[PDB]
Amino acid sequence: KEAITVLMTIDSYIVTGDIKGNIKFYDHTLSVVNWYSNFKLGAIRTLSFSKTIPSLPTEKSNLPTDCTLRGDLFVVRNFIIGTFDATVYHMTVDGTKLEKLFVEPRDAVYAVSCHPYQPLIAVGSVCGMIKVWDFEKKVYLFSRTFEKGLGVQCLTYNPEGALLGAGFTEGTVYILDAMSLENESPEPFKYSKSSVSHCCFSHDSNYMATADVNFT
Amino acid sequence: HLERNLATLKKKVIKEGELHRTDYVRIMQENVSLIKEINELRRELKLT
Repeated sequence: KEAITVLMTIDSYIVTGDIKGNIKFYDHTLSVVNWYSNFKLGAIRTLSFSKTIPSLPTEKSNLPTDCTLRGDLFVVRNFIIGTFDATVYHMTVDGTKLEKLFVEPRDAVYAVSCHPYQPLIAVGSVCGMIKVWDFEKKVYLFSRTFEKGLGVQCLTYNPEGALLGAGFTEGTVYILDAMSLENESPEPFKYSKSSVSHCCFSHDSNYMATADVNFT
Repeated sequence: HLERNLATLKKKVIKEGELHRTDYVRIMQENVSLIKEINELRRELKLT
């Protein structure tokens, strides 16, 4: 029933992947060989298979039950999966782990703020994500997923670096905890009613200001 | 006679073609149904 859009064929298997998180391998008869499904994974747009042709252990091994009348050993190449929502994963060929890699902003992008005394940089999307990196380490670290469907664009540190702040296209402003990205104010401040367009702190931590696209 | 025979023969032939197409697509529908049932059965083993 569900929408398919991926199709590639490996070493006399066919492989097919779906809008909603089910990936299937077939033999040229269109016979059914065991699938991968229902992980936190969907709309798989990137499939790819290893350069390495698999060497074949069998003395101890983890292979899934194929659906033949008997149901035999089954050893693909290694192969790569990735979603619509920009989520990148590698599978151990033996299935024992579905391992995810970097995970990245879904859609459109807006500019990042640096901590003034620490090698930390914060990135945010339009959608649902603000995340911080140590740009020396090149290491993905702390990040908080934001409430659904709010657009977000503006980001700031206070001059101490102790505070982080972000601006949201639907009339919405948060102050953030430069550690946990807790919503510092028990609710955010939602006084305006359209997109932010700037935010800044004073030299005094006590004061912060924003512009909105209504010229207010 | 010769003409009327030829014409009626051609008409018969045309309907023969109609029947041939009809049965051909009927068997294609059969093949579809079998393919579905194969998939169902192969899946059904998985749980056991």
